[PDB]
Amino acid sequence: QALLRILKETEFKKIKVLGSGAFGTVYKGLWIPEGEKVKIPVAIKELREATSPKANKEILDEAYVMASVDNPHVCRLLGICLTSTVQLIMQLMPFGCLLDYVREHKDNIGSQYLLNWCVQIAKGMNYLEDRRLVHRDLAARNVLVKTPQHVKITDFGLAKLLVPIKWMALESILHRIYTHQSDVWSYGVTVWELMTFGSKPYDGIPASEISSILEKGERLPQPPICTIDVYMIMRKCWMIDADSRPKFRELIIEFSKMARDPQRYLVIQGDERMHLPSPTDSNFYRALMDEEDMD
Amino acid sequence: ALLRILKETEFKKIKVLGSGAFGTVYKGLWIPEGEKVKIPVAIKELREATSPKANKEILDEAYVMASVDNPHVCRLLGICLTSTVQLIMQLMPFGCLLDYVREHKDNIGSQYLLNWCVQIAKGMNYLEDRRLVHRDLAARNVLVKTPQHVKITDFGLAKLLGVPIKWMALESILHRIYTHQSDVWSYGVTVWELMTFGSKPYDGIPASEISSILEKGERLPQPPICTIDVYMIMRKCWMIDADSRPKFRELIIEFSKMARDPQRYLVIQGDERMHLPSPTDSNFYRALMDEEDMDDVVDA
Ligand SMILES: Nc1ncnc2c1ncn2[C@@H]1O[C@H](COP(=O)(O)OP(=O)(O)NP(=O)(O)O)[C@@H](O)[C@H]1O
Ligand SMILES: Nc1ncnc2c1ncn2[C@@H]1O[C@H](COP(=O)(O)OP(=O)(O)NP(=O)(O)O)[C@@H](O)[C@H]1O
Ligand SMILES: O=C1c2ccccc2Nc2ccc(F)cc2N1Cc1ccccc1
Ligand SMILES: O=C1c2ccccc2Nc2ccc(F)cc2N1Cc1ccccc1
Ligand SMILES: [Mg+2]
Ligand SMILES: [Mg+2]
Repeated sequence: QALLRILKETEFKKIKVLGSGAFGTVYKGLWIPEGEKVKIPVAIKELREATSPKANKEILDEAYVMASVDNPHVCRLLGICLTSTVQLIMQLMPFGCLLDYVREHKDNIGSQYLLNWCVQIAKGMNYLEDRRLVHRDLAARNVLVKTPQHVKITDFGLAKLLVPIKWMALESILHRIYTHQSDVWSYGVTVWELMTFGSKPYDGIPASEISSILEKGERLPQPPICTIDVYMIMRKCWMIDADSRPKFRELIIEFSKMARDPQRYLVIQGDERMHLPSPTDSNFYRALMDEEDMD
Repeated sequence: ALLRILKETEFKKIKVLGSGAFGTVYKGLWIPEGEKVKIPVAIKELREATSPKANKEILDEAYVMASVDNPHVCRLLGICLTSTVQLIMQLMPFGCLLDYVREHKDNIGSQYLLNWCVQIAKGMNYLEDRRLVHRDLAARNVLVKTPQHVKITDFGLAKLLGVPIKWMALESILHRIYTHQSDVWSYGVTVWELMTFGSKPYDGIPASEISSILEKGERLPQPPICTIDVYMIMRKCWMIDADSRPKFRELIIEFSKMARDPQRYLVIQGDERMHLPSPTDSNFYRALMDEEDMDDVVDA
């Protein structure tokens, strides 16, 4: 509705490449409101290839859906520009994606942060399930860091408009089946990424051979910091039978309980020197970079 | 809790935005320790106060400014007392409302002007609830977060440290009395600034002559776009009897009433296309730079 803004190409500018994925390239950009002098930082995603205006109508229809999400842990699509190559606008996250964040702060991340991130990602996916929106490309690279205390899911629904083998449920690899329960499989891999501080899953195994090892019962290994309870949640996300996997609602509760006693469920060297920010640092971050309400 | 104490090594001044009577404001960057991000901030290096102040006294006063909670009042965010007194607040890329109205002279619709009057009155009424006297209210001390959302700034600076004769109530000029009712006078001048698109009040008249012309009953003239209804509000703000002036609570009500029929109370050429932004453009502004939501815009 009024949730998605249609932008003129003349009101924004690319200033820096942030990266590229399977579906396009993301830029740091500036929005210049017409008739104003200000330059507002934004993220711009230029799709991999140019689309006909017939295809644009379909891109537009789904863009309205993605612009309609309202949840503190889900990124909302903000605008679109229907140039020959479609350009999409969302809020710029200066901290980048959670995968890069955990790699940059490897070891230096306390159990309180890791478990809270699992809670927040589960909340965002539970919301998407409520909307009947299947992500299809959940991974640590598609969780953005708004502040170190507040992460948000991005890039949902993109994959079905326009293949991350090592994050997909077996049935998605074999039969192109994508459901909320196959998203749960990808959730488990995302948690594994966090708990290993950004390790590549199935490192050294060709993607063409992942489905065979999954059929034989092979799974991602137990991260060194994960207790039996944390790793069992992850293993349950990877059950062959999709209906045997946990619900995102169940995951919220499980990780919330664990986050109330983090040192019991993650064993991290020097965890006693790491910290969840002080109310002083929490208020400062919010006023500067995060004024949306959240738990 | 509310006021962050900063190390000088976690922020840097980048550019002067301007200076007033109380210090210099910079566009700056906050660099969280152990992080790689650089977050734009506003940094104000205060000049020296005319009275001696201990570090604790400065901190105690800063905490009061950090404790305000209202959508139309800027909150002090951080402080660094090593070098000079340096304060950190949110950077407003649109700048102050005075510069904004001058920059969009004759291009501003009645809904914007009247809603700004509502929002400033709301912020001042909150400050009055907290017993905080501004002493330096003016269009330059209303900041634009978005064109739809303005916020009062720089309250309390004048009493912490050491000029704005043309914005001060008569009792402030003559006897240095500063109250919430003298703030109402300055509010009246601020409204006059907006309605004249940023004209200098008493232009070409020395400040030494302001009290004389006020005592003789002369006031700032009626802005061309103002109906008498709006101009009467300004005149009431400038009554010699301080207790006779409107209360900020009354100003909220009156200007909110006018904003429900904006073209009835302001006469602006081409006013019909200068409406408040569409729900599409409001959501875009809010998501990008104003997640505080509460624009507080009463609409025709
Ligand atoms: N809103 C954003 N703010 C800041 N950085 C972003 C934003 N969106 C994406 N990025 C980054 O831009 C780069 C490109 O992301 P993207 O194009 O989605 O590829 P990807 O997420 O790594 N792989 P995939 O999404 O599965 O195709 C990544 O480094 C992201 O972390
Ligand atoms: N938070 C802010 N974000 C952006 N610009 C700001 C901010 N605070 C102040 N400024 C601007 O920085 C300049 C310096 O402001 P300031 O030092 O308060 O002088 P002044 O407000 O014009 N006069 P006065 O406050 O009465 O002494 C002005 O151009 C302001 O508009
Ligand atoms: O590409 C997309 C995107 C495009 C079309 C349909 C769904 C999509 N999924 C999505 C969901 C929420 C969000 F907030 C951003 C996206 N994005 C990523 C994006 C968009 C603009 C700028 C940078 C990145
Ligand atoms: O100086 C001050 C300020 C300093 C001391 C006491 C009161 C003060 N009043 C005030 C109130 C709210 C606000 F949000 C900012 C201020 N400011 C202005 C400022 C601070 C940091 C950077 C730029 C400008
Ligand atoms: Mg992505
Ligand atoms: Mg000022």
